[PDB]
Amino acid sequence: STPITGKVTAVIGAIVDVHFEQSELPAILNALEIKTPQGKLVLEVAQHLGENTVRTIAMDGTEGLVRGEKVLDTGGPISVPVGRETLGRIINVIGEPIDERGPIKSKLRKPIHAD
Amino acid sequence: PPPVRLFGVEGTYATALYQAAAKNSSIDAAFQSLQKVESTVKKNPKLGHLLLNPALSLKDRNSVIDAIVETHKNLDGYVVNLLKVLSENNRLGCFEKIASDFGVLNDAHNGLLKGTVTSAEPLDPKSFKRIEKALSASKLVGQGKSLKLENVVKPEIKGGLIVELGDKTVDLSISTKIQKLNKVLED
Amino acid sequence: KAQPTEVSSILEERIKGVSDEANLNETGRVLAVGDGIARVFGLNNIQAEELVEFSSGVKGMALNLEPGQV
Repeated sequence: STPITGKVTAVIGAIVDVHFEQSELPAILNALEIKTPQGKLVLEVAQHLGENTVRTIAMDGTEGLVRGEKVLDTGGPISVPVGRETLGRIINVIGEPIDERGPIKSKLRKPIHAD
Repeated sequence: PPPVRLFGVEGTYATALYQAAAKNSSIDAAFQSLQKVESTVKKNPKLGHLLLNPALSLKDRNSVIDAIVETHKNLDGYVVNLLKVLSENNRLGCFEKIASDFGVLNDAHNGLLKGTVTSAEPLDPKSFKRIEKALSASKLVGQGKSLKLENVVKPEIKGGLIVELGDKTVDLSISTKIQKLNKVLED
Repeated sequence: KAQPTEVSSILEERIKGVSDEANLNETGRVLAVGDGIARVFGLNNIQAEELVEFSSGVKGMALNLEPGQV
């Protein structure tokens, strides 16, 4: 499979612009990752400003972002684990658990944008 | 210290171009190449004009630029590079406007002080010639610089004539004089 | 003499995936979407409050017929 890469061309406070290459603009409400040396930072696609440029919302601390870091697509929306393995554990919005009780294993992953 | 300011309304691209080429002499060539690219846009009107649309791409604008320069190798030097910037800046649509403005700056460097002799009907040539001479035999033009001159037809005026150039004008026509006669006799 | 025809034949058929099934009498391109509004270039005959249909299958309606965009 191929990845979709993009450049971060504007960090305006807490909103991040990605300039992509052609035929790789993700649809609305599709997550994006960017690998800081601290952790991974999640972004959510909100608008298409034209010119293959997509304006996104942060999901964690948008400090430290150099311009032009290469964001990686993840195709679908933000995924959370479901099922009866999530019980009794503390999950944030991106799904990465923070009770320090290991990762959450489950057969399914789900989007947080359904009809 | 460049001549004839563009100032504001997108002639600054031309301004940059002018001053960047002013220090490297080659302006007439630049001007000629602008004439040639404007003509080869005009002499290929389907998608030479109608492919100056904002909805294309970054890449397709760049390849139109490449398609445009494919017709002629070594397009001057500076005006082939400026297009790339504009292609990347996507200000291509407001482009022949830049051609006209660079033309204005260029023929200002020549000193062609374009004028006008407005009327409500076109006139003989003898009047044209005598006025052009007068305008050339004038303070206005300091000589060493030319003097175009265009008669235009204006129905909104009732006749007469008005001379125009260097944001300096004289109107001895009919409409304004009727106006003034009326105003003074309408008390 | 031949290369103007070559440049025109390239240019009309480099964007032939864009310049055909086209010419904006009843088609357009989605220039910029966001917040449930798409500004679409083209559509040179569309009436105000006329139902457009997209290619992905969701319908829309046009309100601000503007010069450069719809």
